Amino acid sequence: MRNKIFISHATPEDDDFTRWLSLKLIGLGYEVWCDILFLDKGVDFWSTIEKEIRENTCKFLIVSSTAGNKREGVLKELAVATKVKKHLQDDMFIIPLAIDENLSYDDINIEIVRLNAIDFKKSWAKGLQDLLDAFEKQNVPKKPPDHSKSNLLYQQIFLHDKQAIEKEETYDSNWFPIISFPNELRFHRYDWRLPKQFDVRTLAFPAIRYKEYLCTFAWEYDFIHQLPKTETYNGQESIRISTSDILSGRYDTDFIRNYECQRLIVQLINKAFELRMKDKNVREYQMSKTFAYWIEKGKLEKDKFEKIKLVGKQKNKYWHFGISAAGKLYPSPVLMVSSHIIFTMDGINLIKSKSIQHSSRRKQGKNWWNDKWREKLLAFIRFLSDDQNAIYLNVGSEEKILISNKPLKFFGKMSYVTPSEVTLEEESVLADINNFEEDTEDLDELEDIE
Amino acid sequence: MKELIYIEEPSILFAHGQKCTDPRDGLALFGPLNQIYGIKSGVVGTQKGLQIFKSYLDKIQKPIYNHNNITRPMFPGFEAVFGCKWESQNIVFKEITDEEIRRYLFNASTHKRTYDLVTLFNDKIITANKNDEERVDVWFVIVPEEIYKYCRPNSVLYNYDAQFHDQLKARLLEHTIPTQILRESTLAWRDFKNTFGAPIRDFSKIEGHLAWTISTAAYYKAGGKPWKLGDIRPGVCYLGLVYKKIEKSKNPQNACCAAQMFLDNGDGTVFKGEVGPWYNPEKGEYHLKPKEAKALLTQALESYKEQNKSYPKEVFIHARTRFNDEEWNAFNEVTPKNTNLVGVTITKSKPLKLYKTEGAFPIMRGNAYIVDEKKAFLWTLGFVPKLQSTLSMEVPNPIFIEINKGEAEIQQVLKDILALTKLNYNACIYADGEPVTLRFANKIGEILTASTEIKTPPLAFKYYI
DNA sequence: AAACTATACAACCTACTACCTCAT
RNA sequence: UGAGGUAGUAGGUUGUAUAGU
Repeated sequence: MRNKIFISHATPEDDDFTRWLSLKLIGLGYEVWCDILFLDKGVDFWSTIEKEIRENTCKFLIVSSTAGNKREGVLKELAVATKVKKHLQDDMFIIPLAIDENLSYDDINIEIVRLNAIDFKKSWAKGLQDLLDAFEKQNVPKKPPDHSKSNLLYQQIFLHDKQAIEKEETYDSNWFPIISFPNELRFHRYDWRLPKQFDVRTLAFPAIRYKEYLCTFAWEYDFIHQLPKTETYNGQESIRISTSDILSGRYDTDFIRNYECQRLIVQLINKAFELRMKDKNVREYQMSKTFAYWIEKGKLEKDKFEKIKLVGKQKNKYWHFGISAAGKLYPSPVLMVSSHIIFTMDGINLIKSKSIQHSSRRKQGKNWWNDKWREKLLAFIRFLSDDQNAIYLNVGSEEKILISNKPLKFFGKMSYVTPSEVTLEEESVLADINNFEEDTEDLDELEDIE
Repeated sequence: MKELIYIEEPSILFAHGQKCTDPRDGLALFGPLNQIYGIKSGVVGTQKGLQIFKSYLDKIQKPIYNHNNITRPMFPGFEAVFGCKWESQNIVFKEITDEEIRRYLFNASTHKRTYDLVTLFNDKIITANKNDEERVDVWFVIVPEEIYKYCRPNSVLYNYDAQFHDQLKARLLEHTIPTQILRESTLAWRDFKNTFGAPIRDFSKIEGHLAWTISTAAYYKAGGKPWKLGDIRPGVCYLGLVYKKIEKSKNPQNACCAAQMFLDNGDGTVFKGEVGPWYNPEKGEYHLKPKEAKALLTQALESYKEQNKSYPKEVFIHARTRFNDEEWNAFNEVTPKNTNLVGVTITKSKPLKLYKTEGAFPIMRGNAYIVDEKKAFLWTLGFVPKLQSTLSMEVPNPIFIEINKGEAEIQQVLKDILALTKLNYNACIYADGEPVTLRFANKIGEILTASTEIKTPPLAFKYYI
């Protein structure tokens, strides 16, 4: 009795049709067996094919491949197939499969097309129904069709180094916690001691006008250098609000609600961050609703911070990594950071056109990857720190704010096996997919780039 | 030191009661849930589109591969992958000349030429569907590049959307006839290049994406259903509350909130929300006044009763805004006592980028960060073992889920959201970041309001993509 | 018919939101 | 795919031109 089906194909050139046809045949209720399902590495080839042809194989199937017709083992097993055809007189034993259209009638060897060949050069549906009706013509013993065990076979042979696994893995976010907040959020009631045309942003310390009061972290005598009439203001009128009440949310008065206090804290945090990192001599970029910043070329030694690339040269434009931050007080006293890259021609002035900036941002986006983003962000934040554990925010002459340099590292329960760098080239391939998917009025600025 | 929770990928059903975790692979192995007899498409426009479509049809009948099968899988063959009739013949072709196009190209109004050419397309296809006894399942649209460039609104020599596809599908949904728009450069990339020589539509090693997308879109517009959920509880339904803000210039916009009846199948018995004259575009509060609120809820309840023979046990509202008390009470006096309501919302403006310390592959798909019982983070885009790669760009951005009000476990709704992401149908992609209620919500709220000549939308969903 | 010091909104400052585009 | 670049209110802020007792 013989019921096995074998595919003779060139590895690894024709795993495609071999896999598809074998899985379709095993889903149709016919027992299939080939190299890419069973014959893994470390198993001898030709003796197994010899015994399966002499004992087990009912119909032999050979893929007419470019390189699989020249091996010694396939010739040996086709010789023993001719021997077993001479044994019990079955000249319809082998089946020629046409997949490579480059091979004509003469390129195939002496012992294949001397019998009829199944048509496979147009599509594969008529091919496998032709295989099915040949099976029915020769009355091969078959099992009723069921795709459950076919699905199980696909699950356990095609998802080995290929599915998810259980092992620990460490991650990190772009969130940076505030170590310590101001002790007192003090509302300074200056009444008439504020000029009408006073722009609040010009103050050296963060402040926000609120009704007649002034919401600020600074002391009563911190604005002397620009307000000569703050001598006359006594130190008892201004109310003090502890920030612990704001963070805990137990502060609720008719003057300022808890959410308004939290929003004021966030606003003062953003103003303090802007002024404090403007102090650190970092160049500016004009953003619509935020403020982008970049590191001037040559300020850093070797353009590396702890041997991490931060600013570099590509083609003709200089790329500068930079961050933008907005205070967020919902999940925890943290500070979220956005990841940007800012491009200059020479390192002094900006690009006049924003489309050039965006095209350069994308082009440098594909060139490096998430890991380089991580080191760039970590180097930028560590350069933004003067000490070894925090960045030194400025809100007053005697009170400061601390934000940790290290981000909030997280961790996950499961992870995956890590393959080689070819799949990063496949990520570049899907970047080409994104290139070839959508486009909209690209020609003008593309032709303007020269 | 808190942890991140992982959720397994859903297993979508396939032919003969089989479940796999990939739409491309699952279509390749087993096939669709239902088998169609065969479809007879038709082209419009010029004979150049007809011959390039015939060449692409002859090419897609042949199997086409990619650089590797690890990330983009095979295409065995249209008859071998779907079991439907598809040959070179029985395709209806119609002639559209360029003399009238050349004469109306010199008109000073771009919108006038757009109106006349779109009217030519529409009355031609209605005429073809009128006097011809032969039925056409999917009409195919091919447009030249001269009209595409010399007749743009911004090119230099308001309640209707300026984009051609939206108003085409709106005025065809008013006539309840399906069609699908392809630009000439989309599939004719063999001879479509630029003046330098490099193909802008680079499709050399990556023809499998075009193959799978075109085949799956044609089969879905054919009426067949490719895949279904594996594990689903009867009695639940997915109200994807569209809240696409309408931007018809200075016309009163107000609110055109639509909804999807994604109850058990991929189709959606959508009902068009009214123009809704309550308040103005300055209604950023984005809740629902009780009258139209219970009108939409009763329409959804009647749709579920007609499509499932029973009242729904629980209804999930999927929106993009925040919710308040009064709209919930308005929903509550028309929900039966044995039913429950939970409001989930999807937003993008909250940023959080998770990074990988060691390794060359980013944060995955299926991981999640929980803040409390009502608000959490979910990672749908990023790395995935199913393709051994990452679908997203650079570092994936998550979707911030907020249970606005209502009692629901965050894990169960997390599974619901990621299966709903795993139900993308317009293209044969793995899945997408936000749930397909939100992506298709942009679609239906952007095509539905594209015309003012419609009154009641058709119940079928195949006339939308 | 007329004295106090408010009316009784509704315009311009500002954080949470919320649109068509670029080029891969 | 998503990252800019744009205005909409966005919720409380301090000055327009009535009649309250």
